[PDB]
Amino acid sequence: KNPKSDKFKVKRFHHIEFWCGDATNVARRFSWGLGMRFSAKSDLSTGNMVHASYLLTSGDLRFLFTAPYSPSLSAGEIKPTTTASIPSFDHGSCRSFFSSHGLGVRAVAIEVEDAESAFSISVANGAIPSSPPIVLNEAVTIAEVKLYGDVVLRYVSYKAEFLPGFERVEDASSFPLDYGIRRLDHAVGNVPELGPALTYVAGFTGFHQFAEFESGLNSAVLASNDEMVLLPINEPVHGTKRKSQIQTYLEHNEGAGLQHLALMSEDIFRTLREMRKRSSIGGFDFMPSPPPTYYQNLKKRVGDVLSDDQIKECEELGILVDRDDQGTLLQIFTKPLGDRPTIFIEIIQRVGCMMYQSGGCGGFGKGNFSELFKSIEEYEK
Amino acid sequence: KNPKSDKFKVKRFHHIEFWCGDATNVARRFSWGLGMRFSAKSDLSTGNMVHASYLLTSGDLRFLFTAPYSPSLSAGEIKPTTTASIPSFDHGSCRSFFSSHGLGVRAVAIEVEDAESAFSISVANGAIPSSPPIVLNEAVTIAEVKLYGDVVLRYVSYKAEFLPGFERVEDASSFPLDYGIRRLDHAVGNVPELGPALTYVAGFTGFHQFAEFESGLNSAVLASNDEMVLLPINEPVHGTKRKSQIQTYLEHNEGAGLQHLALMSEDIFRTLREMRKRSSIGGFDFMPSPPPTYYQNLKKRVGDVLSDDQIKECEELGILVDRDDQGTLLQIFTKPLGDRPTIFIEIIQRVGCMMYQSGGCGGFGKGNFSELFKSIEEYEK
Ligand SMILES: O=C1CCCC(O)=C1C(=O)c1nc(Cl)c(Cl)c(NCc2ccc(Cl)cc2)c1Cl
Ligand SMILES: O=C1CCCC(O)=C1C(=O)c1nc(Cl)c(Cl)c(NCc2ccc(Cl)cc2)c1Cl
Ligand SMILES: [Co+2]
Ligand SMILES: [Co+2]
Repeated sequence: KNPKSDKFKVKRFHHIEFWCGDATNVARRFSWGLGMRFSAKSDLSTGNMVHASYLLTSGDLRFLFTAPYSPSLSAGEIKPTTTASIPSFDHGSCRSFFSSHGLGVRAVAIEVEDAESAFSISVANGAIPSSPPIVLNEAVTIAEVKLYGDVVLRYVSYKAEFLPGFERVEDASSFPLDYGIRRLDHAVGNVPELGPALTYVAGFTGFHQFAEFESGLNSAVLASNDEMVLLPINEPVHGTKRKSQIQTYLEHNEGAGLQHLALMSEDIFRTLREMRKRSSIGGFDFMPSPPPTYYQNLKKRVGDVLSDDQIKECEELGILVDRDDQGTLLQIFTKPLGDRPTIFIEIIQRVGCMMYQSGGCGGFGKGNFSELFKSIEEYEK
Repeated sequence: KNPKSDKFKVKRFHHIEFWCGDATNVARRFSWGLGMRFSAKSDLSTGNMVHASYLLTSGDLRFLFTAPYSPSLSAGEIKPTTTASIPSFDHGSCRSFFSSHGLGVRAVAIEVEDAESAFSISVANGAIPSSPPIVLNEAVTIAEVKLYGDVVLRYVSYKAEFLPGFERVEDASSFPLDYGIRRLDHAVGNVPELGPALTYVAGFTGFHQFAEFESGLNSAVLASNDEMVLLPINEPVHGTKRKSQIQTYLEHNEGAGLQHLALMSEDIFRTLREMRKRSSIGGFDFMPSPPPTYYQNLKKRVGDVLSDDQIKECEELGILVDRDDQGTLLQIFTKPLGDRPTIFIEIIQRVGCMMYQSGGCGGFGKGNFSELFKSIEEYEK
């Protein structure tokens, strides 16, 4: 059931912003590891004395990496005279965030019709304001409200190229890497208590619960009207034999925050071949593959969607497969992106639900919790 | 003149330690950019609840990348019960260093006969103590004194594998990259005042001035007995037309610190081909090449050391060449390693002074200051 209750007009995911200690090194690592091109910058070379910000793009996916300079470079500025291109940025907030949480997502940014209206309606409906609407060069409006922990939901609206004051990167510095990633599918938060987190976010957005369908967690998914903005949230389940990985996250992250970004690929086999080639030469590692038990049982579950060749190809690459009543989900998880066992990435591809493809086709992998387990009965095999 | 006045027995450079916000992303970037292998780790997976530390090696060169975890993970420990593998590490010092200076070198580590003696003799001769000698698993002794700014000179001595509590990285995670880099040749500091810095360091080490031979700086080089540990120091020259790049460093770094690491290659042409291939796909950028004027004048200066083919090969790769009275220096500089215009890397190869090659053969490039200038008379050509 989709009541289409959005309290303001939401379009799509726009960008994800990581707060870093050194934006250059994280951005270069991510560019090589994920096959994203350097597309825009805002830094000393563009007159920004406040923060260094580098944008990576792959298809529609935009990753922004930002770090503070010495405050001394901008100590004479005030907000009316700032050279920062992102006016919500604050040196102290960014250093506090990074020392508390380590490398991670500060902003989940969605494009909206009118960022000033979205902010006003959000706060009127319970959103905790984080940064008020500011109009950038009479062209772009940006506003921020708290989402969970120290993560903000960022509204961006365009009258009519990333943000004013960002410069397009020169082609010599912009190598056209591409491993097939095309857009952000969903962004997932970990919280101590799911109920209060859902009531808060659904309260100020009007996002509705996206329907799903005893290891670690309870979750629920909030969705915009066309279900293209998807925001799952997890809480830990305590008292289990194996300690909840949500609780481990909360401990190492110093509380709630963004757990994973799921990135849609136009060809998950090519994406995984390319990413795995680079795992040990600067890119990303992947979680341990499920046993061949798992793939020996995939024929009985998705043998009508994937050929015998394509399922064995899944086993080469360690890809997981799940199915709901509308479509099929191919998915795989990286190891944590940084020092702490906190944020990681999911690569996904969805098949089915063609009308364009409707959002969330195939779900989020809930059936794989039982199936992985089942599959680990190989120790008795 | 080499008075061989070392106040304690010094062997060679041992490692360089970077203090980072996220050690994983810097280490992976550096590994790919410089062709260094992941060789050892100390982190949560090895029981270290305090800091994440990753070691990269190429030949004899050792780069260590360290970042703090949340203090909460280790809040119950005391120094007698610490799980840190580097006992000098302190969360507050590391966060303070990184917020002040950005990504950069915290420790220049040299191997000595007896780290406890080196510490005691150093401090008896004016060294400011930073971390007292500590014996690690009755096998390794480590001690630290202040060098300049917040950089420490670290003494390491071995009774008889990097440090106790570090684990060798599994071969699957350890790809054998190698672009030809083999050892640290010299490590250079920038200070506001050269005189007091030299008197201090030469005062507690007994290092002697290594002989050299109006753009930016004055410098001098301190050297151990066999001149294999080489520590140049620069100060700005004020009142010039072009602002001193040493002063720019001091401003962006929030004071004195390490300016560059010079890494010896066994084949600088191969190293530069390999590094430049990767500049735009996650590796390192290089400073702008000198004009073809410069290479059109290299035949008259080093045409007896490099063939016409090898000099044109220098012009392809942007390599600089200098010569003193003992040998020839091939050198090239990266752009800054991180967000701030502070630390960068030099790649070098030295030819001559064979007896083994004596240290500092060919100097440090002082003649290239005049020659670059001269060469930029092409705007009138
Ligand atoms: O869990 C949910 C519920 C909310 C919706 C959502 O999108 C997801 C997933 O995407 C998902 N689904 C599956 Cl089936 C598994 Cl097994 C997952 N975690 C494995 C994993 C654990 C730790 C590390 Cl460090 C890396 C990987 C994840 Cl995170
Ligand atoms: O200067 C000294 C004197 C002390 C001994 C020493 O080892 C060096 C050099 O190695 C050196 N020699 C030369 Cl000839 C040049 Cl032009 C240099 N700087 C260019 C450069 C400037 C800014 C950035 Cl960001 C990158 C590069 C350097 Cl740093
Ligand atoms: Co997911
Ligand atoms: Co040098």
